[PDB]
Parts: sequence; C-alpha cells; structure tokens
Amino acid sequence: MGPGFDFAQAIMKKNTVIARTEKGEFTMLGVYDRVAVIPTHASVGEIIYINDVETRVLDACALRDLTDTNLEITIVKLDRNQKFRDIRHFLPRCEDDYNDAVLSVHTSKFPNMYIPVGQVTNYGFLNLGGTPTHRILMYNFPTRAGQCGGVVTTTGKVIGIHVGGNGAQGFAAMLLHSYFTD
Repeated sequence: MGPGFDFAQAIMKKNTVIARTEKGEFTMLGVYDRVAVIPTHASVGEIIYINDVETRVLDACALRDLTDTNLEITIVKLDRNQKFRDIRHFLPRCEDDYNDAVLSVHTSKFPNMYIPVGQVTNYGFLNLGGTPTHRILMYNFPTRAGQCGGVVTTTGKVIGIHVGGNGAQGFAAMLLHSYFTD
C-alpha cells in the first residue's frame, strides 16, 4: 500500500523460507549465504524442513548476551544448494526505538501476511514464557500464535523477528549487524 509495505515485500519475496521443526511451522529469515535465523523455541535439531524439503543443519547456535541471558535468536546454517541475497547492510548496528514498522509472515496458515504495527519501543527485559530474555522490541498490536519468526522491518531496515505476545502487545528479538560478522 506504501513504501513500508514495499520494503517488507522485497525482503519476504527473496529472503524468507518456511521452516518446519517438531515444534511447528515458522517464518525463517535468510540473512546471507546459507545462514538464516529462527526463534530459539523452534528447537532446531540435526534435520529441519525448508519449503517442505528435508535439509541437514550444518550448525545451530542459540544466542545469549554476555551476562548469559537468552536473546531468543538461533542462527542456523543450512545444507542448502542456493545462497540467500546478502541483506546484512539492512541490519541496525545498535539497540534502538523505531517508527512505523511492518510485521510480515509467510506460512501455510498465513501466506503473504503484512501487519502495520506502528511505533516499536526498545523494551529490553521480558520474562518470555518464563525465560528471562534481553534485547526485546515491543509493538502495541495483539499478534497471535503462528506469527513467530515474522520479520519486523522499517523503510530501509530489518530490525527483528517476532518471538511472542501477551494478547495486547507483540514482542520481537533484535537483529544486530554484529550477530552476522563472518
């Protein structure tokens, strides 16, 4: 409908796959080469389904900050025959607040879904499903089950992946450029 949705659509069309684990179907953001991200509660194992194709996991790392607190991001390297478009230059370098964000989801249940969520707060600490979690972004939109792994964007930036909600608010884990230095 406008330039926010335009940027969101460009990321969804080239940099997402549908990931399936024993814990469900998730939107998965490809970042560069064969490296992607997914919420840690997806419980990635040695094998994952990517667009319904059986795929070996070459590496998976559940990120924690330097205080050994959960960040809810798992970085996965996939034994896939094709690289993602490199989108690391769209990642923010520091923790920040944002205006006018879009949450975009692509699953069997919610295809081609875009949600304008408005203002995004640097919320910080969240008790997420009983797990102390840091670097949480918050938006005042009643996001529901199935939208986990959803990409949060602004015009020109990919800022986070959806990891939960409380029925009134939705929460995303920050993506930072420093996670994907190779």
